[PDB]
Amino acid sequence: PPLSFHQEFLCMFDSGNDGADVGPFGPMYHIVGAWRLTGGIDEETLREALGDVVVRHEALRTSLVREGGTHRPEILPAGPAALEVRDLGDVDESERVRRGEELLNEVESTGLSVRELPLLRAVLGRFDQKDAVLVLIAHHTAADAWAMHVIARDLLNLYAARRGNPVPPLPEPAQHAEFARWEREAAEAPRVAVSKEFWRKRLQGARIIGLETDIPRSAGLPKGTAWQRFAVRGELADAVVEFSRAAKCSPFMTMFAAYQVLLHRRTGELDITVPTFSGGRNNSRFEDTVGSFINFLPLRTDLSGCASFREVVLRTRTTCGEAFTHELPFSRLIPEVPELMASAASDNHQISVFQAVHAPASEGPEQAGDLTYSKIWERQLSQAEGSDIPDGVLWSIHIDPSGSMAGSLGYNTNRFKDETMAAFLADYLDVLENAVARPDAPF
Ligand SMILES: [Cl-]
Ligand code: NA
Ligand code: NA
Repeated sequence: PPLSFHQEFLCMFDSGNDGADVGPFGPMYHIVGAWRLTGGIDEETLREALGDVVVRHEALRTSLVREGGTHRPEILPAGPAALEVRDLGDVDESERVRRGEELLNEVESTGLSVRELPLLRAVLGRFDQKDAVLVLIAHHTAADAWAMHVIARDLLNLYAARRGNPVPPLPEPAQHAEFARWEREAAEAPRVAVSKEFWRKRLQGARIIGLETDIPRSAGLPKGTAWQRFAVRGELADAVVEFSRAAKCSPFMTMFAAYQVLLHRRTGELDITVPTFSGGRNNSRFEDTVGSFINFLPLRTDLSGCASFREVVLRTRTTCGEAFTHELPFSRLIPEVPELMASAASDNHQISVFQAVHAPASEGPEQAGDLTYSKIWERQLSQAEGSDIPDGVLWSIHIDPSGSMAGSLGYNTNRFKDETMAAFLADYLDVLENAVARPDAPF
């Protein structure tokens, strides 16, 4: 079982054995999610189901241990099924959403090693016999956002079946090891050489844009990542969706375009390269597969001579189109363009990423047997010390089918002050509002 291309990418951010258990192979590099559960719960059966879902998915039993400078995967037997339960209190609805968010944040501030099991934990916060919040946490080498959606679906299905309630069969999943194999076969395909030649040309002289940090790398402050949560207001959300529809661009392309406009205004640059993370799940064989598939994907757009926001969005659409056509695993692309990140490691800058969360489509509450479950996307509570960002700034946007959007802005507290990032976020929301309100005005 070799490291995936994604895991190779993470190695590029690994601080090494250095006295500090931090970064992507440390215990804070995890992903958390929360679901509101309506219906009665048998806790013992839910715990058994959690055991079931770890047996089901090898990625959730694949530890990563330091060996000879790198990390060796080893697929282990599932550990003991475990579930923590808390009595959050029989309180009124607004207090429930609030206590749910607090539980989510508290779990995110706890650690979860990759070096031994478990790689998935669960905390169930119950309000009363028929309302609860289920929080899952998984190491982010083992699961991405799409994987967390799969874990929750599988878990509640396996639970329902144990309870003897009607649910459809789960498909047999492909294991992540199978994907690790497949992606290396794909890397030898003839289109690869064609795509490499595309990227060498496209990214000639390109440098990912850096954000100036408040605190230099050399100050050596302890690693931490904070998160500021935001939501795109109904009015603004509706304007973004309508603009995008009419422009024949996705809402993500619009929000990415607005980010480019913001960086142009912040840095003066017109030649703008900003990475996103693609979903990395083009191959539908792996749609029921738990693992971390996402892929660092550089998007270079030339904003020079743009007459309007609309033209920025259209150029973005072009850039996105050719990026996905020629997409390559970043660990294989970067040696072809080896100076692309020269502002990642600089003493006074970090790179930022702007991503859409990739997760299967859902509109409304879902049901498994006698349980209804609804992903909690709207977060408002910021986090002083949460899921780790190895080295940079991350914008993470969830775009709801309903029209609504929930976002997070994460940054390393050893490099940025909260106020700087607060202003950055507020500047972005203002740019976005003005852009879709007057998209054909001079930019
Ligand atoms: Cl993710
Ligand atoms: Na662990
Ligand atoms: Na029943």
